Amino acid sequence: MREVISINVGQAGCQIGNACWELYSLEHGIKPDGHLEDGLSKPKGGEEGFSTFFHETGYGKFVPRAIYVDLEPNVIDEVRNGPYKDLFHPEQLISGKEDAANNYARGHYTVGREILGDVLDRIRKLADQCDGLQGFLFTHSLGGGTGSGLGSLLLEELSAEYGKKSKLEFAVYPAPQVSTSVVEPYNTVLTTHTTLEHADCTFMVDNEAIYDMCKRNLDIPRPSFANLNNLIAQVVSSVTASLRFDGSLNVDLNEFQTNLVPYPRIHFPLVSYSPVLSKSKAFHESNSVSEITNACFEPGNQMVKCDPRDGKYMATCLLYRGDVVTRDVQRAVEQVKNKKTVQLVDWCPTGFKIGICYEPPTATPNSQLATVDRAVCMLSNTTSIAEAWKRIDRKFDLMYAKRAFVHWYVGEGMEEGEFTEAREDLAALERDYIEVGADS
Amino acid sequence: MREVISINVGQAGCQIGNACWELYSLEHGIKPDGHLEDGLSKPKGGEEGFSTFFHETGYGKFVPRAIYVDLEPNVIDEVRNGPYKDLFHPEQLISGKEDAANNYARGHYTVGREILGDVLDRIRKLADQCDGLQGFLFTHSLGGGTGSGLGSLLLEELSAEYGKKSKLEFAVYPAPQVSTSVVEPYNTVLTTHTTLEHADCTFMVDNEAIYDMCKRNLDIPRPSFANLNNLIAQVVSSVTASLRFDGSLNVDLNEFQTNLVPYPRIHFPLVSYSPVLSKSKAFHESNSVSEITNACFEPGNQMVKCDPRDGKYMATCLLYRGDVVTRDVQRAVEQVKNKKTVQLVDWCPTGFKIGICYEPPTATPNSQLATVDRAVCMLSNTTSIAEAWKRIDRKFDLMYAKRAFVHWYVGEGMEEGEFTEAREDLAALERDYIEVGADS
Amino acid sequence: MREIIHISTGQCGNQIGAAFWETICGEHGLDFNGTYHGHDDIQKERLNVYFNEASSGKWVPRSINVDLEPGTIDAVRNSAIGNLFRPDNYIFGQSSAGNVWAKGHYTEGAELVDSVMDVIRREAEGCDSLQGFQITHSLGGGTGSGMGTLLISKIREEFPDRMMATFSVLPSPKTSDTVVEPYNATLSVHQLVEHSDETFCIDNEALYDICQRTLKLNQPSYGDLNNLVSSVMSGVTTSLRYPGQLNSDLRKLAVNLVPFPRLHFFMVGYAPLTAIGSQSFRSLTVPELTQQMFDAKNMMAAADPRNGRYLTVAAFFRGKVSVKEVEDEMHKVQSKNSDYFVEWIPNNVQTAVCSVAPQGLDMAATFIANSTSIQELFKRVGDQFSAMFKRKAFLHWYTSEGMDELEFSEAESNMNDLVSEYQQYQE
Repeated sequence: MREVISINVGQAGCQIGNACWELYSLEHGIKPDGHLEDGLSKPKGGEEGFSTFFHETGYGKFVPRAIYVDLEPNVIDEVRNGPYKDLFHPEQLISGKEDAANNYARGHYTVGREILGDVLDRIRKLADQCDGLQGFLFTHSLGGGTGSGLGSLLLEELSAEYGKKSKLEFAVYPAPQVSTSVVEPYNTVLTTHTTLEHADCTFMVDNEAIYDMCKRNLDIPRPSFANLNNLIAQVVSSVTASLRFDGSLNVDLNEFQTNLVPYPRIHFPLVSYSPVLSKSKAFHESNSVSEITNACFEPGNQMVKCDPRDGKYMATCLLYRGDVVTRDVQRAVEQVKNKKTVQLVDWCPTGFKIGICYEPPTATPNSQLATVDRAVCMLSNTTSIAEAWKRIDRKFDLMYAKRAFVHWYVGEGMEEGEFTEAREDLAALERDYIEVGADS
Repeated sequence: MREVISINVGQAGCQIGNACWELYSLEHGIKPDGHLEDGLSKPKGGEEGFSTFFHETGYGKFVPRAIYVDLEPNVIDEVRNGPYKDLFHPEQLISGKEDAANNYARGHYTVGREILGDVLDRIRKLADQCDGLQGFLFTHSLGGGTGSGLGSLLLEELSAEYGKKSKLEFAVYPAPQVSTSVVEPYNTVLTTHTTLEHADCTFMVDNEAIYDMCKRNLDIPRPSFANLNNLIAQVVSSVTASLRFDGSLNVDLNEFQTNLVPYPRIHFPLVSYSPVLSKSKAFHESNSVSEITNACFEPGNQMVKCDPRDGKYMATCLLYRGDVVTRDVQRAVEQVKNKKTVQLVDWCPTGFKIGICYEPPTATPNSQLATVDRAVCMLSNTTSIAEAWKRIDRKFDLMYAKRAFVHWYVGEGMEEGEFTEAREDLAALERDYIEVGADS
Repeated sequence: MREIIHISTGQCGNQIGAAFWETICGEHGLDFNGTYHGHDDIQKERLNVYFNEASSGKWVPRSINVDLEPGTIDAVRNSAIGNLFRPDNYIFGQSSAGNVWAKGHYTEGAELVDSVMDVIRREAEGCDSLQGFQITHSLGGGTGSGMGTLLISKIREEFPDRMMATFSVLPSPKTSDTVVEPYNATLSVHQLVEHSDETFCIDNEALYDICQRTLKLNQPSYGDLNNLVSSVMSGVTTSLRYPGQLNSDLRKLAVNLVPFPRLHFFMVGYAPLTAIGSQSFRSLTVPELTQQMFDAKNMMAAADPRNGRYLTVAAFFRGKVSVKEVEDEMHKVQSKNSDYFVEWIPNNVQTAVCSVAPQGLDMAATFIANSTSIQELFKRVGDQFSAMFKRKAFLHWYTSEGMDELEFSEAESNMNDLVSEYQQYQE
């Protein structure tokens, strides 16, 4: 109950991982090659953590404990020819050599599970290497079939092997406006059932919203995927805020599923990060936490193309970094309640989890986010993505009228029954989304 | 009860010997020609040992006490034209001049025993040269007929002359996947009976497993026989770990047959060496003894193409070099017992022989093995090679249906009765392998 | 136990032996005036196999060349390197064997062969480590088939512990230089099978095919073919005269490759088969040599390998080679070519490693194997007899000296027995 293992699947997941370990090296003072250069704190390991994500080598080196699994060797080569070679163990970089699809056509079938044995053996050896195990971090793209298929397969495998560890999945969802490839909705929904049956906490991120805030908040005319990776890297690394730094009231990973999820039911909270400003707008804004919370409530900063204020209230967590005052945040949340926001349920009935962290918020030099003395990361399991899955499901109905793909899907061994079961599972999930707020 | 005499038969055995004396010169500080250059320690002789393998010349020189017997003069010439000429006595290099087979066709028959008299006289003179005698070291290849035949003949001869000294045989077994020559299984099994009746402790080594670990652990695309010789040279020279260097709890050669072999029955323990890493992977691994033991339990590091975890438990010895902690190793072995490994027998019922050595582990500059602060050599008489002899015996049955060789074998003086007796001896050995674990 | 005495007989045998001599003197290095060129040590003790130290640091061959026509030695001593040959090595007479088997050794061929046997004896006590006997002759040629078998008979009589190596050239069943060429060939193999321990199948038409396929040779010349066969002959003993991982000897061939002394026919394959104009475009590696080895158009038997099956195959590799490449390729071929291997070895393989690289090349190998395709050639020759020789035309030339039909019937029974052995061991 000490270490967290992170696995990235797909090119997008690998880029996100690269960005996030670059940050981790940045705030914790590890040079882009490690050992050291030099150690900073007190507390960064020792005392623990680290080790929480970086293995503490006996020689004094710091080694990230991650497994790069992919069937496209280009990403592994790009990782290995850069400064990342000194951070990842050679045996942890599982480079694939078979390319027949990208990738869900064969990824979620017999083609992938003769390699999964080696992956499970390696992760078991890594778990035996460390003392204890707390949870897993997942970073895969639901657009790319590699991420969907391989990540889902690992999900059922590691839910079977332990079944007692927290499962955190940062899945990149396809843009609801347009899809880069047509098969992405299949790659998402044919694994949504496995996610429902084999996940504990899933985080939804949309590239369209990140691009929107880059165009608007960052004033960037041509946003890049690297900027998105860096932004979601801060989002991930602020969660994950009190687990590596001292705080007055630290937040535990189990606490999330104790308070946000009181049922064997919906466990898919939203995330939001704020303030979001450029280096040129830092000379005019010194706002308090109330406006930061208001920015979090904005649809554009929720990483979902929907209105979070049109939904119904659910238990939420507020995480604070830097210089914050409890009276100020209590006043802010009381004002938010006074403004008659999303309809409060009668089961909590009003629960605002407040997290305070001493460390100042940090920003990436590769990104245009200005360093701020206080930041808010808000987690809420709001039912406002229900219309998002409804739009995806309408797309599903219209492209399932002809079924458009069942030729290959049946030819490899599947049949329309699985698609119908996924359809009715999604319908049941939407109905539960409506009912959980309709009961109150 | 002080000196150990080593004899190498066959080209493979000669290469292994060359490598192992090169190492012995390396750690004990003898230059590739000897005298000295210079003496190191304190303890290396004096105080004793040495002399344990190197004769202590009155002039101050160090002379290995080995006998090179072979009927192919090319190996002897290769030894004599290199730096090995200053280490071996001219009369100890028995160069042969008769080539009619390679070599078991005539090696195990009247053709070899008119030269064995000179070999026995020379080894008797060498034994009279030194004070006392402890045991013998054998290095021969069961593939090459020279090794099989001549080594077996020496086995019965020196079991008859003394019958009270320990007999250690490092026999190179043919690869179970494919055989370099067809007659190698005969060269092995027609002497397996003599080995059973005239050996005390035999070590099994497979070239295929060494090549597998060179390709995987060493990341060597083209492994060489020299690398195999160096690896098994460290394996031999770490046995043979506390006999030449000081240790908190030294292990005696007789102790092996007192604890591992409690019967007049099976005395063929496996060996394994770990950690096995390259010079480029030494910047990421600082593991403890638990993972080293786990690597020892891996089938790939057992030098046998079988699963050692599928067998049944037998008394084992653990030898440790460098900086080790008894509490750590007790914790590691207790964890291994907790993981429900090979079924423990009720006769020991649980015996883990632990050996601690002060000297750090050593590696060959000619090999790509990185120097490590702690290493494990594990010896166990596990019954997991039973299916290996079963596969060899199935090969025997299929190529004995036509018998394929009995023309020459009978023409020189043998007959099918010897082959049938060897067949039933191997069957009885496999049955005993099953029964010794089936009794518990 | 390394020295080899090279016996030469027959019209084609003299040329093959001479070409082998130039290939040897070029591969180890020795000018014809007696100048040392070995580099440095291993090329000095190994030349005692073929040469003996004369006075003033001179090296001379130990080889008895015999032929009834004395015109070939004139094209040897005055031509390219044969000047080292001592004058006593020239044992020649007058004038020919008649290009037949009745006069080859039965009546007139047994006169000077006593002196040949005496000089073989004197070379025997002149030799210290006599190992094997190399003979090059023609199966259908009158001289080579004539006294070659009788020389084999004496060399068996006087050396019962020494094996014999034969490299007779088998005439093709479709080319007929003379009407009695297969007749002489079969009258020779009548005793060859009863007096030899191993032999190689050599066909000139296969050489022509490989020249027109890979070499693209425009001029049909026997010199290039002699060069190729001499390179193969040197390669089969580079393992013995140059140490490697596994040195191979002719007795090792008898033990491993030969299933029993009755069946000793082998087909020969060589690699690489490359010509000028393709040297700068290929990578010469072990796998490529392997696909050139099992290629159906590279052996010189010449028969069809993938319509039958192999009984045992061997590899004799030369040059700087790693142990892993050859064994990995052998796993590959045993995985993909498992159907044509016999199901009782079951791993048909014999490997040998040579240190020095071949002359004029980087990496090379020789192919020795046993298949069921030689019985097809045998039945072709038998059918040729059963067709042509039932008329008893021009057959009196042999019965005039005392030949009986019993010998021919016994030879037919022998070839039937060879076919049955080739079917035991089914195709």
